[PDB]
Amino acid sequence: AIRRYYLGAVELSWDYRQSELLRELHVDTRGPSVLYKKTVFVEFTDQLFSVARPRPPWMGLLGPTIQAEVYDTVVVTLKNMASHPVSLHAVGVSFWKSSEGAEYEDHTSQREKEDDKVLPGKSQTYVWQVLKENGPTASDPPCLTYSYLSHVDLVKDLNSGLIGALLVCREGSLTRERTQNLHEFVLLFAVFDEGKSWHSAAQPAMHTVNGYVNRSLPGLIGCHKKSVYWHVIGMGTSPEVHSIFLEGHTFLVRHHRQASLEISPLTFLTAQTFLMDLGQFLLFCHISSHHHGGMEAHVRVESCAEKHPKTWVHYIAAEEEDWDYAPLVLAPDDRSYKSQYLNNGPQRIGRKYKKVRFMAYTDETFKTREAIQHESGILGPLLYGEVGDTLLIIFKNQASRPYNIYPHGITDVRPLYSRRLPKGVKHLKDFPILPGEIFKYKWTVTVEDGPTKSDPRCLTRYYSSFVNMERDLASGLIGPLLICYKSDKRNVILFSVFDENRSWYLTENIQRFLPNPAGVQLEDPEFQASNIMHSINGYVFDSLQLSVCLHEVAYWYILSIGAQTDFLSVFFSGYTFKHKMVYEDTLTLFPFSGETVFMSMENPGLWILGCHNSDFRNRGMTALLKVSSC
Amino acid sequence: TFLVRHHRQASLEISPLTFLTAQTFLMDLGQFLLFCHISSHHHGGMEAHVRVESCAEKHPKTWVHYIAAEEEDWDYAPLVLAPDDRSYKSQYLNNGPQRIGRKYKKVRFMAYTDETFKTREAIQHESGILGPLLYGEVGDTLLIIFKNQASRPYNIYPHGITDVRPLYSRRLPKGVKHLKDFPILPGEIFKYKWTVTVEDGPTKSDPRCLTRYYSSFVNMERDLASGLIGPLLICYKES
Ligand SMILES: *[C@@H]1O[C@H](CO)[C@@H](O[C@@H]2O[C@H](CO)[C@@H](O[C@@H]3O[C@H](CO[C@H]4O[C@H](CO)[C@@H](O)[C@H](O)[C@@H]4O)[C@@H](O)[C@H](O[C@H]4O[C@H](CO)[C@@H](O)[C@H](O)[C@@H]4O)[C@@H]3O)[C@H](O)[C@H]2NC(C)=O)[C@H](O)[C@H]1NC(C)=O
Ligand SMILES: *[C@@H]1O[C@H](CO)[C@@H](O[C@@H]2O[C@H](CO)[C@@H](O[C@@H]3O[C@H](CO[C@H]4O[C@H](CO)[C@@H](O)[C@H](O)[C@@H]4O)[C@@H](O)[C@H](O[C@H]4O[C@H](CO)[C@@H](O)[C@H](O)[C@@H]4O)[C@@H]3O)[C@H](O)[C@H]2NC(C)=O)[C@H](O)[C@H]1NC(C)=O
Ligand SMILES: [Ca+2]
Ligand SMILES: [Zn+2]
Ligand SMILES: [Zn+2]
Repeated sequence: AIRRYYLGAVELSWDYRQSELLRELHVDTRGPSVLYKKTVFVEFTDQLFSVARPRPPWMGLLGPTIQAEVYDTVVVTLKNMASHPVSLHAVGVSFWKSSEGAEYEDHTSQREKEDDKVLPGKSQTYVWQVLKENGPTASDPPCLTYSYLSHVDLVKDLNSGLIGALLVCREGSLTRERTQNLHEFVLLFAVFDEGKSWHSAAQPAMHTVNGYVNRSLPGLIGCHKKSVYWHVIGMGTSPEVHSIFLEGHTFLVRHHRQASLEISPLTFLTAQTFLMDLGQFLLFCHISSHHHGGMEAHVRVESCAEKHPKTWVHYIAAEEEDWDYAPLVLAPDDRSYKSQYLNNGPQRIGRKYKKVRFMAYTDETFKTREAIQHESGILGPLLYGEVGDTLLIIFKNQASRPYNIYPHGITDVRPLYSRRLPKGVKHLKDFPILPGEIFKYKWTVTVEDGPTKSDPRCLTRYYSSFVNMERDLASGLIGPLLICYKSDKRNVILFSVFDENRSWYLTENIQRFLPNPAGVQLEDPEFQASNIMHSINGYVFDSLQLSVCLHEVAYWYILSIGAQTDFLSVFFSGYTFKHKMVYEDTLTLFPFSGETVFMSMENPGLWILGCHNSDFRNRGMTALLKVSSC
Repeated sequence: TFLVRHHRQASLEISPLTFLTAQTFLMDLGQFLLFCHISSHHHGGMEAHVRVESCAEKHPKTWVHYIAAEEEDWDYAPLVLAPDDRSYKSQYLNNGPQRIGRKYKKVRFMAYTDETFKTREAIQHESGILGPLLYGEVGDTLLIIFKNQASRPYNIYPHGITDVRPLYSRRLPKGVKHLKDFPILPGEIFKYKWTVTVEDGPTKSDPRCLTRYYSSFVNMERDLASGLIGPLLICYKES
């Protein structure tokens, strides 16, 4: 029907960590530091605006979360009690330009510019219509995730805290079904720039979930063997992206099995997550800045009241190896780029570096390697398993440091004979394997691990070493893993900036490749530039070269995994490929996320496999792909 | 499981002034019923909860069995050994005014050869009534393709193995707290993955194999009484 909401821009002091500075956002009737001045949306219950409704602890600075279903009119009343002017712009629903809330040259009456910018002390009704075409489209979820926000100075209004959730829903908002069994929650992945808010206009970038930083944020509880539905809003006033993982868990956005959850300002998702594991799981942003960290927040699950598989055996070894990214085929020059990065210089390792990597072997002897195929370059062996199959990973460490082999995207991994982790260890992916030793891993592919009838027949995933995620990956430990449903040359591409300055072996390479190992400046910022190899599979600059038969109708499992922090927009110079049931011609990949694009080779030149993000291209990140007939 | 003296024990056998030090090890978060299991539900105050909680700081075979719950006429005494009778024998095994006697119709577990359940694997005299011998060393997996074929909804679940999920999925079909009490219907088939882990197996100090059993659990009492029972060994690696 009709829906009345009373909001009110309230100024508050906020430290991003203590849910107790929320109580000040209540209302009348009648250390340790940091603390910033902010302003938020608070509900009220009267039009007198003397009755607050309490801020739920888990919402943080989020606004009161207005809901209406289709055909409902929404009446909302701002009251600007903040130092500054505010507004109330809705995304997702109909207005009339006086219940809009942004000012521009719209050739409208001066009272149709009261919505546009309300003033301190003042107040303003708004009227939003949920039209018949405002709603779910059937193939969407029962509710759509949107947002109101103050809209007089978008940079300041967002960074000050004026945002809240807004859910247009089908008919049957009120239907009721699973009383807090199926939990909905609002997750506002947002970067509040406390330096670019109405306050002090040298300050800091807060990377928050609902306004909390470091694993604060009470209240994210979920009933055990049931689903939880996240309503997702990204937010910021600069670009920035976030990869949002949940430990032990995959999401379900559209009707796809998302494992990454890829977000940017004003991304609006409804993701579903089935919970089948008691305990605590970390919801966090995987971008290697930890400046993009701080977006961490615990998620407790608790228990509330009321054609026959194959087993794949693998003998993988972490073993060290001279490796060069320009495999003595790249003719150099003397100017720069491919000469600073490659080309053994006086203060430059050049192009040959000591790496460690996963390698296949035929039996437990580890005394004969296996096939190779040089297309899949630095990569470890290719690991496959349809839903229902087990993977037996007999892993020997033949290198110096302790290393590891853990799957990303398999959930049910444990040692082969017992479910009991060893020694003092709390989780296998922390449990290091000392040089010389074997460990036997069992990777069990369940159904919630893989394709959903609506996404590919093979989800592209990686494995790697986790005793030191970042540096082990740098050092060369990475491998493709496919997780299919129920046949090809195979085709795996991995865009990997290999930050050799993190490589455990940089110390060895420094000695074994500079002529001045004695006198080396480890912080010459182009010396370290000389060691970021912007690599496709193994090789920088067109050293990689794919040969596919003309007409060979392919299948490309691509991944962006490496020192990267920016999303890689990625192309095949000549072709289009079939992605998520449509064709595209750019495939965007956030860090640590792989996609499967199905391609048919038919026009027949020699093209260029490359990113799109120019300043990566000019530092190597380029393959070749020649097609011709046969 | 309980570890006592140095043996994996499933129950604690106790009685007036019995004294033990048993230790157990907690891999699954949750709440589990500690309880005395004697058929006489009076024995049924001995029931306490234990909550477990996070705190602070050669190659293993896969065995495949096609098993059917299915009804048959069961004979308790198919061997002509009657005469001896100034001693009870008559009462339990004669027909007339109000004795079924000795041929009761029961339902058993019965091993078949494939998903078709149209042909039976090898029976064997001596184990009569009890379902097929289900072996499994530490590390192995048992695929229990189960098909019903009876006149009540039954089920098959092993006491002995911790890790018994459905095959393929790890999540249970309906508002099902537990695969143990979830029933199987018309002649539906369910496919289970029993995985024998170390903490199910013997302990150096006890035998190569240790003796367990499976049964329908939709109603433990009357199902087992109808005859849904069969043996499960759990053993160690390297007539
Ligand atoms: C959630 O957790 C993360 C990660 O731990 C925190 O991120 C840290 O951010 C702080 C800065 O905000 C850093 O750690 C601390 O930095 C302070 C110094 O850095 C700033 O300090 C002055 C303050 O005037 C600024 O002008 C200057 O430009 C710097 O930016 C210190 O106050 C801290 O104390 C240390 O300083 C000296 C050591 O010589 C001693 O007095 C102390 O012994 C102590 O060591 C500390 O260094 C750092 O950037 C981040 N930490 C890490 C590990 O990366 C978030 O702040 C946190 N969220 C909270 C707290 O809400
Ligand atoms: C823990 O467990 C359960 C709860 O889950 C409870 O068990 C039953 O509790 C009910 C009461 O809530 C009992 O029912 C009544 O018991 C009365 C006491 O007699 C008992 O004591 C003798 C002692 O030898 C037993 O042999 C006997 O069988 C009884 O168990 C009876 O007087 C009641 O009889 C009914 O029928 C007669 C016959 O016509 C009527 O005249 C009566 O008016 C009445 O209607 C009734 O049976 C039940 O017996 C309990 N079960 C058992 C197995 O004991 C526990 O109470 C609970 N709490 C504890 C143990 O503290
Ligand atoms: Ca307007
Ligand atoms: Zn981030
Ligand atoms: Zn008892």
